[PDB]
Amino acid sequence: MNIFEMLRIDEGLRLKIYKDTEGYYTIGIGHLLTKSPDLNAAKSELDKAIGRNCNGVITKDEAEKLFNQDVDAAVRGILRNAKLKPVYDSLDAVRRCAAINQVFQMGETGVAGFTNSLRMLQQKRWDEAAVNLAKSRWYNQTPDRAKRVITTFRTGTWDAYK
Ligand SMILES: Cc1ccc(Cl)cc1O
Repeated sequence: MNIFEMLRIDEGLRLKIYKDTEGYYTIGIGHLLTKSPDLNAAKSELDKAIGRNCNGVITKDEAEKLFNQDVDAAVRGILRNAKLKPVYDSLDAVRRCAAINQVFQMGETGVAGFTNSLRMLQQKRWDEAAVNLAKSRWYNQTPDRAKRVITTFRTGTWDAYK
């Protein structure tokens, strides 16, 4: 297991524009195109991201290319964030994957609501952190995925991903 395999499980792979769990146009392995309800705006974002006229469809290679860009940018964002970097750098590599996963899903603005969880994770109070993480819109809206990510934070193992 690694961050790519982990996010591939959690996000799936779809080659045509679809709506994510929040109703937002998306493609590939959880590549958000836009929060706009306008499908045309989404198609324009897709063409911009791929560099050709896609008419709402991409190939697996193209999906994986966006995925690599998206995972990388997520990590680099964490490292630039004064609130996130110290927590991230305190963690072992398996737990760092859980961190990347959560940021990939909800963005840094999403993880801003997790200040108390962050503190417990930095303190390595793993069961306490796991309890606090589940007290969230995140958990309630995507409980099966959040359970997997939280187990990863709690144990530092890949048990939740088989
Ligand atoms: C919970 C959590 C901790 C540390 C980082 Cl870097 C991200 C997270 O989404």
